[PDB]
Amino acid sequence: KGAENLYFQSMTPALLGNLGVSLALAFSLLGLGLALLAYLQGDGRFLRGARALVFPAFLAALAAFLALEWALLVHDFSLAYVARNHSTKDPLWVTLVTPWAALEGSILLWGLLQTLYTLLASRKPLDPWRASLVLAVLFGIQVFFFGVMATIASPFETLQNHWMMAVHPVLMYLGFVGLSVPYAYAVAAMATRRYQTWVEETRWWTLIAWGFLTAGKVAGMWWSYEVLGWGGYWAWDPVENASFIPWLLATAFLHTAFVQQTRGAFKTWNFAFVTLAFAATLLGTFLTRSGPVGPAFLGFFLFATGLGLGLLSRVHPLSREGALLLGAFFFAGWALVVVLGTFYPLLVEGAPFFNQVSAPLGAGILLLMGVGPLLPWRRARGEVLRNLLVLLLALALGTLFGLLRGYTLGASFALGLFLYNAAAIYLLAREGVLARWGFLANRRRVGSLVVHFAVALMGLAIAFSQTYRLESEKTLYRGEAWEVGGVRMTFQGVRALDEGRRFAVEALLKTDRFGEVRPRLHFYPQMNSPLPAPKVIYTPGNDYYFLLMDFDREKGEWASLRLIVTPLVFWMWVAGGLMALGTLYILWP
Ligand SMILES: CCCCCCCCCCCCCCCCCCCC(=O)O[C@H](COC(=O)CCCCCCCCCCCCCC)COP(=O)(O)OCCN
Ligand SMILES: CCCCCCCCCCCCCCCCCCCC(=O)O[C@H](COC(=O)CCCCCCCCCCCCCC)COP(=O)(O)OCCN
Ligand SMILES: CCCCCCCCCCCCCCCCCCCC(=O)O[C@H](COC(=O)CCCCCCCCCCCCCC)COP(=O)(O)OCCN
Ligand SMILES: CCCCCCCCCCCCCCCCCCCC(=O)O[C@H](COC(=O)CCCCCCCCCCCCCC)COP(=O)(O)OCCN
Ligand code: HEM
Ligand SMILES: CCCCCCCCCCCCO[C@@H]1O[C@H](CO)[C@@H](O[C@H]2O[C@H](CO)[C@@H](O)[C@H](O)[C@H]2O)[C@H](O)[C@H]1O
Ligand SMILES: CCCCCCCCCCCCO[C@@H]1O[C@H](CO)[C@@H](O[C@H]2O[C@H](CO)[C@@H](O)[C@H](O)[C@H]2O)[C@H](O)[C@H]1O
Repeated sequence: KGAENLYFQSMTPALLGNLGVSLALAFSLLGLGLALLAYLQGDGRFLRGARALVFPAFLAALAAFLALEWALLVHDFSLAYVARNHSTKDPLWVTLVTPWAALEGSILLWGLLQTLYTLLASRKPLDPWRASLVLAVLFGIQVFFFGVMATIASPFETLQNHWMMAVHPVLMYLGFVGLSVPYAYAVAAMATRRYQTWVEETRWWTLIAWGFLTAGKVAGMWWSYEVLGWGGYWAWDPVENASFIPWLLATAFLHTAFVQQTRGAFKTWNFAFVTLAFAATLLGTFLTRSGPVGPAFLGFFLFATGLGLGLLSRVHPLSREGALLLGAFFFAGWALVVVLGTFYPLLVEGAPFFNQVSAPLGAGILLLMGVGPLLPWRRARGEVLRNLLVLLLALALGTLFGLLRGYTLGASFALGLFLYNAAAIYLLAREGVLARWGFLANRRRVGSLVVHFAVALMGLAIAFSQTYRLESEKTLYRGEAWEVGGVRMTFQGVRALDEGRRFAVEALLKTDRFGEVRPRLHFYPQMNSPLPAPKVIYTPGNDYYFLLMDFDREKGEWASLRLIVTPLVFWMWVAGGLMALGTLYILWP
């Protein structure tokens, strides 16, 4: 005897993914080390090395993600993540969106999109001092994700019915990694002492990151109204408005970046806003719609904010700059009030607060958005071209045009604000196209105008739906109450339908002539979760309107109903569509 008998360890998805996250951690660790030596002692052979490791770090990250997709497709049940997330396992589209379903797979997809964005920024045309430092901080973020994926929270150990629970996560993860690369440049810029050049080289990641943020927030609104179906587009609970804080700051930052992009002004506020917006997007992406991983993310957040504002610490009035800076102050003040209100029950040792703070601040940004671009750059005082009458005229028109109907001073003043805003969009377009010719060539101005108008339409829609909504909860056998809000319904039974994993039950209703005839709102005894009854609502859109139909409890042989009535919520989503087809127009169609 005495001749050894070797075996392989057979190549699982498990050890492919383990070599994936470990090899990615190794590549990103030595990328952070070679980038830091490249800044400190100034040698070119280390800025070559950190730029050499961007492609292998992303490749090992892709190996780990494709190992998780591999395991989810081959129906290996030995790993903990797949055995706990193939308790919703069968269809093809949900097996490909299970690799970010719970926590560990989602931080794998998060670190993957980080590595992809670092790869796409690694071919930078950037001078080597802050090239070494952007690689240092971006490899640090990758090292945090794969460290927090490797020592804690590993995917490779041993629920619903809608697709937006797939695509609302990635929309923010993309958004975060977009706001990664300006922040990197900023923490580079304040250390490389070149304070203006950083934001005009990084501008498209800032716009695209904010576009992914705005599509995420509007998509979460639509999904919470129509598919999660608790009769509302917005929640002020500490999970939901925590994805409202980053979107606010990434908006203020977008406007300040544009100012210095065109003027070299507020580089101080730009550094502040990209640091605050980036760490905000971190803590918003960690705590979206869903132990000791929270401590690691809290330490990472503290590190990010402390680093950016520490390096900023070591380093006109009535104009378009003043209007944009006051608007960015309004955005930052709004995020400040939402954070200061969220922790105001925490730090002592509701929805009326947030609504009553949001309506004046929303009125202020909807006013400033109209008045700002109609101002010239760096003016002393508003004495010459006071065009502000006709805007005020439109403003005044809308208020009386609403006040001479039912509309309360909130709703009628919001009508005045939208009419003032469409007036400003026309005044901007008229004073733009008068140069004579295709104004559509100037993609920033015309796409921004479409985007500005789209928010204008949402301010009207939100104030009209917030003011004018009625809910009624009834219980009908073949009727108890029939007319609510313009159409009379009646009860016609329950059906049972089996489509799968969930059994569905029905309330079939009836309406006359052009009232929506025979509708069918839904309910699930959904077997997978602790036998709960969640609803999915049915809703007719109308020419002025949206009508939401709810089940509440379907009882044993008689059932209940809820019907809520809101105005202009469909026009809120046509405004969301207008924002999508405008921010795409800032890019190339
Ligand atoms: C010019 C600017 C350039 C700057 C670029 C540099 C960037 C560097 C990268 C930044 C990363 C920041 C990471 C800070 C987070 C640390 C937070 C610690 C978390 C923690 O202690 O968790 C506890 C222990 O868990 C545990 O059991 C241990 C968990 C440890 C997780 C750590 C994850 C590793 C992340 C990699 C960090 C980077 C390393 C540096 C190369 C909780 O549990 P408990 O004990 O309280 O339970 C209670 C029972 N009593
Ligand atoms: C319903 C599902 C929802 C899924 C949403 C998917 C989003 C659609 C993606 C469309 C684009 C995909 C194909 C185009 C490939 C383009 C890659 C290069 C992009 C690029 O070069 O842009 C740089 C910026 O990068 C950037 O700003 C970031 C580029 C990243 C593109 C978006 C990545 C999406 C990844 C999602 C994968 C899952 C989809 C699988 C079906 C330019 O910068 P610059 O240097 O020129 O600026 C200089 C300033 N002076
Ligand atoms: C699946 C759901 C996703 C919905 C998206 C709907 C539209 C899908 C297709 C988008 C195609 C847009 C054009 C893609 C071109 C990719 C090729 C790269 C070309 C390139 O590098 O040019 C850049 C354009 O930005 C870019 O690279 C554009 C990247 C494309 C992603 C942009 C979408 C994010 C914003 C819209 C939000 C809606 C998302 C809804 C989920 C920079 O320009 P430059 O070099 O000329 O700069 C200097 C001037 N000074
Ligand atoms: C200088 C030369 C002289 C010119 C003259 C100067 C005149 C200045 C005029 C400017 C005055 C600004 C006044 C703004 C008041 C807010 C009106 C809208 C409020 C509203 O929505 O209706 C409320 C009820 O809505 C509700 O119950 C829930 C509302 C939820 C908040 C609404 C969110 C709106 C956000 C809009 C989004 C904008 C786009 C964001 C990107 C009314 O109820 P109330 O009377 O009880 O209120 C009392 C709070 N103290
Ligand atoms: C605080 C009030 C606001 C003011 C004064 C304002 C002003 C401006 C200005 C001057 C521009 C440059 C193009 C132009 O001159 O039209 C611009 C661009 C833009 N704005 Fe606004 N804005 C405001 C609020 C908002 C809001 C609420 C949104 C969100 C819908 C928004 C989204 C955008 C976008 C996406 C661009 C294009 C930026 C680019 O990629 O170049 N702004 N804004
Ligand atoms: C482009 C992005 C811009 C986004 C702008 C949005 C900022 C302002 C947010 C306004 C919306 C807040 O609206 C919020 O809606 C929810 C859900 O409908 C309301 O919640 C409501 O739901 C229940 C449902 O039973 C009702 O019985 C109850 O009377 C009421 O509280 C909140 O009380 C209100 O605060
Ligand atoms: C010198 C003053 C200058 C300001 C000019 C104001 C113009 C005058 C506008 C008054 C017209 C509004 O008239 C009003 O209309 C509708 C029609 O049913 C009803 O509507 C009323 O209901 C609600 C009840 O909460 C009020 O909040 C609302 O503001 C009001 O419009 C009132 O019964 C009637 O008083």
